[PDB]
Amino acid sequence: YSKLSDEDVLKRLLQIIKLEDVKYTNDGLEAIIFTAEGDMRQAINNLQSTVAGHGLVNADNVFKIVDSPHPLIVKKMLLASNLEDSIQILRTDLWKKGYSSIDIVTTSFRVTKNLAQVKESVRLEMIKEIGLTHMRILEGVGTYLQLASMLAKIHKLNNKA
Amino acid sequence: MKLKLIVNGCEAPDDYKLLRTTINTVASLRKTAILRFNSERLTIISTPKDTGQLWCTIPHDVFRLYTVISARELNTITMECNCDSLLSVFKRYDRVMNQGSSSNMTIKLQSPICALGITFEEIVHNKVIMHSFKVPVKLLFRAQDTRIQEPMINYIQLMMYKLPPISGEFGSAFHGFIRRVERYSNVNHIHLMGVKVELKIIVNELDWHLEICWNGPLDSVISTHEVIIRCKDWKVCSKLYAAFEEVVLAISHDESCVFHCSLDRGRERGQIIYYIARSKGL
Amino acid sequence: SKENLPWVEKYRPETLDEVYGQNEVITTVRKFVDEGKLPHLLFYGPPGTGKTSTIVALAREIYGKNYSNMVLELNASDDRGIDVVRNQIKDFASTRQIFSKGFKLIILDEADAMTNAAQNALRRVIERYTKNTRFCVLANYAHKLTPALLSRCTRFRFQPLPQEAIERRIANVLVHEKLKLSPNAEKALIELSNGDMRRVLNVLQSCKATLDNPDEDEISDDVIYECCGAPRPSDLKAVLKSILEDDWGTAHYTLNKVRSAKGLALIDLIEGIVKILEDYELQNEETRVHLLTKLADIEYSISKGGNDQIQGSAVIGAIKASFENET
Amino acid sequence: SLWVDKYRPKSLNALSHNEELTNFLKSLSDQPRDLPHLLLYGPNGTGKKTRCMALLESIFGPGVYRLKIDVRQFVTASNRKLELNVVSSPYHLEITPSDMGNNDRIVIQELLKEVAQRYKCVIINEANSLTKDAQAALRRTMEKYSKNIRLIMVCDSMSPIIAPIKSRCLLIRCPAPSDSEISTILSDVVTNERIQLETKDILKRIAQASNGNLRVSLLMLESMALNNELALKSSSPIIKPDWIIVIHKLTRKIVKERSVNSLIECRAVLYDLLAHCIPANIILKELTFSLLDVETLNTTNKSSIIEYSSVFDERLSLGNKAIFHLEGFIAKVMCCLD
Amino acid sequence: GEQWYEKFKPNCLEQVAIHKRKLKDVQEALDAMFLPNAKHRILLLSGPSGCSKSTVIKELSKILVPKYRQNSHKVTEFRGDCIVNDLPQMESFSEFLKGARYLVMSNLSLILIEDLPNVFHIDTRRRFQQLILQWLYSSEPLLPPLVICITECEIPENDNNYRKFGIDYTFSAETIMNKEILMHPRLKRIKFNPINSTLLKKHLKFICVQNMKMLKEKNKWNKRQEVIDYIAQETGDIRSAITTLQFWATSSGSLPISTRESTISYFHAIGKVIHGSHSTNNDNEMINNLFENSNNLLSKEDFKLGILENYNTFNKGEFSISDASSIVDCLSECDNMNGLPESNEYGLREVRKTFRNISKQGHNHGTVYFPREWKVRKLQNSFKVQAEDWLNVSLYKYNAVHSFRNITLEFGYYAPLIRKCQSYKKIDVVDRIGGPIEA
DNA sequence: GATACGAATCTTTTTTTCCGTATAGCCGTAGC
DNA sequence: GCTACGGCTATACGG
DNA sequence: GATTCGTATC
Ligand SMILES: Nc1ncnc2c1ncn2[C@@H]1O[C@H](COP(=O)(O)OP(=O)(O)OP(O)(O)=S)[C@@H](O)[C@H]1O
Ligand SMILES: Nc1ncnc2c1ncn2[C@@H]1O[C@H](COP(=O)(O)OP(=O)(O)OP(O)(O)=S)[C@@H](O)[C@H]1O
Ligand SMILES: Nc1ncnc2c1ncn2[C@@H]1O[C@H](COP(=O)(O)OP(=O)(O)O)[C@@H](O)[C@H]1O
Ligand SMILES: [Mg+2]
Ligand SMILES: [Mg+2]
Repeated sequence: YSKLSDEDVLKRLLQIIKLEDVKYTNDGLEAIIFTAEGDMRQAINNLQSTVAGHGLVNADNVFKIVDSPHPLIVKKMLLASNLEDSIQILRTDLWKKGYSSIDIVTTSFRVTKNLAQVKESVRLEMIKEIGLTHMRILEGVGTYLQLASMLAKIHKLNNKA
Repeated sequence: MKLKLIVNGCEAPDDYKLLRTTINTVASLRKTAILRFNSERLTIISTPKDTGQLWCTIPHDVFRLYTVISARELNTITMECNCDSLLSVFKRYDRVMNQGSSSNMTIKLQSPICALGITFEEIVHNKVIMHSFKVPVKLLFRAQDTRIQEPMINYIQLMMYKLPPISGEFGSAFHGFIRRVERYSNVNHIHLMGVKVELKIIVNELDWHLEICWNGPLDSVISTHEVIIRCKDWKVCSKLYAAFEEVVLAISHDESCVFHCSLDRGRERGQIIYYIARSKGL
Repeated sequence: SKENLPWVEKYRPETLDEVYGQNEVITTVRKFVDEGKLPHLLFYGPPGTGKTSTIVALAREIYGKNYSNMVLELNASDDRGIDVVRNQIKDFASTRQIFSKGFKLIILDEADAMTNAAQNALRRVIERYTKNTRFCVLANYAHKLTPALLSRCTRFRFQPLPQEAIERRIANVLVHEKLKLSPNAEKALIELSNGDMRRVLNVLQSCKATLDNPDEDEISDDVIYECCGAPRPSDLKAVLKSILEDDWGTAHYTLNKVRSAKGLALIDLIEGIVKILEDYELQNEETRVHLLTKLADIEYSISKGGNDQIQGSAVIGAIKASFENET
Repeated sequence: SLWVDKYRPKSLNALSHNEELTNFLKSLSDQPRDLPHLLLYGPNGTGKKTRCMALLESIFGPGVYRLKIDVRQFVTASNRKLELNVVSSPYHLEITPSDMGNNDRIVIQELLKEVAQRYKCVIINEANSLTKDAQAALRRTMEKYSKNIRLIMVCDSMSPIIAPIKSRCLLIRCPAPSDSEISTILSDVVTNERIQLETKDILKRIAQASNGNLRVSLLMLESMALNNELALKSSSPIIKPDWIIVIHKLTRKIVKERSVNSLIECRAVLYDLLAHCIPANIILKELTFSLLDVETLNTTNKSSIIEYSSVFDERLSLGNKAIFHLEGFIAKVMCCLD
Repeated sequence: GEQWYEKFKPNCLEQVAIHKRKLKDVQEALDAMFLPNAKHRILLLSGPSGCSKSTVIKELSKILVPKYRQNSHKVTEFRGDCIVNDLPQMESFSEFLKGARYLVMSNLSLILIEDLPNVFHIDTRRRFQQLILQWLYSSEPLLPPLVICITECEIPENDNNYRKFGIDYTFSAETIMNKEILMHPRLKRIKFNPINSTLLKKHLKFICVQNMKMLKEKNKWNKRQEVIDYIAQETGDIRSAITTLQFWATSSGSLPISTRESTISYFHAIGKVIHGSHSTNNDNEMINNLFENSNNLLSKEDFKLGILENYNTFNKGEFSISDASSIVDCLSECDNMNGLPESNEYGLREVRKTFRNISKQGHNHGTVYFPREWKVRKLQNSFKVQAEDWLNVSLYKYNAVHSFRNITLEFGYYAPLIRKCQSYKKIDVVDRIGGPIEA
């Protein structure tokens, strides 16, 4: 069984709206599909929560009740050009949002495993850096400084020396 | 290496009961047992080498015939046998008289690994039914026999308690006192108490305490004596106490516990000693 | 006997309106309760954000008096293996309601510590007996949960406590305990809290203990820093100025004097300097890398221990060498 | 038996190679009631164990050397039998983590709990072999049971000893003797048993070939004495351990040939050395120092060798399989020398 | 109505998908095992699933049992799910063996143990070991032939613990049988290989022409050839191939053809990491699929040791020392990560990148080998025993406590030399402990 | 006769849960 | 009618 | 996956 496409998820979702007769917005349905990430049960749960908490399903209410998938945020953080933007994204999207450092490290490892448009040497160097950071987090040092250093080393290896 | 013996349970009751009790004890303790056939006595040894050791002495006059000959010193034939086969043979032979008979049990050493030809007869009611058995045993070497010795007990702080005979008025009460700690399922250590006569069974744990005490009359043959031992050895002590009238308890302060059982055959007396190491320190 | 309790387990909210900070989650679960439909909730966030208090108050609000038999709470303190999940959870979420109708509530506190087989067995119980039972999962680490369990559970994110929630809770505590707090001490307390209410309550209790006579005495920032043993911002600024501008001998002397004045720890100074330097504007992007890397290994070495003076000299040298790239 | 224990000083006054350390030991043994836990650190073969035995004799009288060797059984968290040998003696206990690996915590725990129940001295040889958990138990065991037990552990390079244990002990240093003192001890030995001894220079050669090791020097003296038909010669060759010769040959091969096939041969040599139960840390140490005595290497090559040695011995300390770090160090040396 | 692999089962030896050499040396072994005095007591068959291991034994028993049987046809298969009232579970196999031992003269029947008893429980596994050990060492004058077929499959991860055993990782004959059973004079082992493309294509064509009307009705007859070739290329399992062909034929749409994925062997994975894999030029994708499909083998210290041992076989050792230094440095760095998945990923990626950068056409590689660390451990155990003997004799004839560290450093070589001259010129241990050190 | 194809070889010694056996306790019936 | 002992069963242990 | 030796087929 392959991952559900956006069109099939949209069709089933629209069937559920027509059966339940709730107000919706196309942008809200697009946001629900985007957050679901091919999971039909997650889409149904998010839609039900949005209807039961705010009523009309727009992008604003959906993004105010449910959060954007953190793998995409981590992928955006790792692919940043300069270190300042990556640091700002990491802070304001994972540290102020209440995401554990070990979760960030595991998500970074998964993203690097499934990261395209990068060289093999760069990919393995970032894997090694993420592994060292993972060891440091597991041993007890789970502060924001370790994640900042990991991002700094990743950018240093990206832009070479 | 010519070992042969004959046992008649009906002719001599007490020593046959002693032999049966020794076999039951060595079977309950652990699998396999050491049979040392010295020319003047038979010693049955159960050496686990913390767990206890049973050293029972059986004189040669117990059996009707005791031809023991070997090239070793004092005709010492040492053998290791599975207790379960010997226990089954003894149960069959006990049921032979229970159904009604007086036949003797002939045992011969028929061939290092050998076997004993324990054969006896049985008569149902005037029919002849020959019961033949062969228990596989191994022959312990002379040096290996020398590696097994009875552990000597120091008398610096060891104190004797003469437990009441079970045939007396206080015997049943003392047996109940001994088995009073066995009715607890979650017990693994019994911490004894003797101050200088009282015997106290104390089982102290995280959230429960036990203070079994003996208020009856006791004798010490002729100061605090505490030793904590496992519950399984106490079960063996209770079983030994029921089958022996003369029972002597020796307690060493934080060293060991000795359960001495003696059968007055007078004649050499048959004795059973169960050395028990402390499970842990006070 | 609530006066005989630590302040952390003294101000635990009893109703949903007593939980501050997570306004969105509270409003959503209240709308769920009023509508009569409650999905399989999943609470995620840093420690001290108010997940257990929120779910306990929600269960009390749903079942006012039948909380004992309508709620089954299991946490890491109890065994939650494959057998417990197979037997006890199924037996609880297999029988009918006693008389309260509604649904049965099962709370899995710290479900991230559960084994994978337990979660695999729990997912079918969740998706099978959902007609009369709803599950709530609380966890601080989402990577330790099965993706299917996250799929069948509605995720609620507990953000770190904002400023205003901390102010309101501190004001309530001050009113209850008849205590006074300076605005500077208030700012110091929120900064060290790091979005944690338990830290705020513990520091407030320690500060009340610090005062010789609790009443008629205000709690200043000096009291906070003396009780918790944290460096003052002025000390951090002076240390950074000495490291950045002065030479090696006087910078070392200043660091030693600052640390020995109050017995400050080097790791606290490192964290303060890291926080201050984040506000700095660096135009080289190599100074940032050098600072972050060198301070990270120094912090790690401090975590493993070693020579303290050597680590302080390492901090000074690392900062100086990193800022030599800005030329 | 061997000459090493034949001339081992049994008494405190019989120690004549440190002087100041002997006076300090006499100071400690003046009032044994206030004797704290002792930690002796110094070069291997110096005689720290001899000093400990002499101190114990100075405290408890002659009889400490009446060693009985016993067999003990231990059980870990799971069902397992640990046949640990105990060499106890009146008022003295000996524990060594050589035979036992990561299970070294429960054995010392049970032994110290049983012995701790005047005081009984416990000697722990090779205190660096503990895995930071037996140390965690030991710190509390000695902090709480200081009344009925005393701990005296000998070690070399006490860096892997945790800070709380070092804080809980008196730090005693045992420097290795000079070459003249080793020569004097050898002269006393050969006076006790005549060995001809044509020239006094060969005693100095033996002393210099041991790098301040009494045991190694005595073994060398006995080996030359037995091989040279109960005599000695000025031109007699210096005898060295077999693994030293193997490491020197490995160094020569590394210097001469630098290739992948030579790397595989070096790996085979390292595997043989590991199979001979020689610890990999000292293998790396000896290989590094044998590389530094090569006269065909410039200062940059030596600096690179020592830097790689530090990096790889740290990695081996923080590692699990020792062959990876040794192979990496040899390959780095080969890639630096070419 | 019936499954194709069941309704098209072979009726004779000619329809069994097996190599001619395999048929020959199984026939010879089985014929020799039916002799009155057979050198080989039992026959062990090992290989992947669906390799005609079970069926060829059946077709051989259809022609061998009726011939050697006395006068007064099939196998006696062990069935493990039989639960007898007065039979403990561990005693079921013992009772089966004791009952089947009475199949020698006028009751001759081959014994086929296709499904073994529960070997994932240690007690019954040891019972199985000591039960088949007694069969080989039995003093019985004649016994019925015994055939044991073991499917070599990798057991997937079930529970999280580092006490995983050989049976817990993979399900093979080496993990089930110990060294005594496998290296026995009266045991003959015939390992099996997956069915080749030729036999698979021939048998799929035979099955297709046996149902010609049903493929011609669904107009799939013209497209049957490419399907047969693709199925035979993908997998080597005859049962899986026949099931997939039946699924494709009974379908009425454009559903893509899929078959079961076979696990990658240890040396196969070593070659994939070192020399790369054909039809996949993306190293990232190959490494990701290798980690996703064979995580049990990759997440082991044996694999890193295998890479360290076999990385010099890329060009018989003919490559730059910088690449070797980089590989060994990366492996040493990975050894310090305490078995994290990132360590294995980084090590494999670095090795693959290093071997890809230097890869050139016309390269003549070498033969890989298993790591020798177990031999080193055995030698260390022997050294430990000899050092214990030395310390015992040194602590019994006299009082001298020497540390094992000193035994390995100096007393392992100096003390034998002392005991040599002392003895020849005139204690127990005279040879160097652990043998001499060579090169 | 050249080549694609196939076989043989390249190998090993803490924590949770589960499967089957051991064992003690209690009830039912034969015998004294 | 009461007690002993054999068979059935629930529980802890082991690997 | 690589090498080496042996067959069957084109
Ligand atoms: N939003 C809040 N409003 C009021 N008090 C709070 C709030 N969040 C936390 N607290 C206080 O902090 C204490 C601990 O918080 P809990 O909710 O019990 O633990 P938690 O937030 O679930 O963190 P973890 O992940 O379980 S360690 C509570 O008992 C309250 O006293
Ligand atoms: N021509 C054929 N050759 C071989 N097997 C065939 C053939 N046609 C059909 N089959 C079926 O394919 C299946 C192959 O099973 P086998 O390989 O004999 O069993 P196996 O070797 O034990 O595999 P496992 O390990 O049990 S899954 C059997 O069910 C056969 O009946
Ligand atoms: N003062 C001394 N005089 C003579 N020999 C000594 C002296 N000190 C030590 N030794 C010799 O050193 C040998 C062993 O030293 P040892 O105590 O094992 O050193 P370490 O404690 O460093 O391992 C002994 O055999 C002993 O003869
Ligand atoms: Mg909580
Ligand atoms: Mg089959």
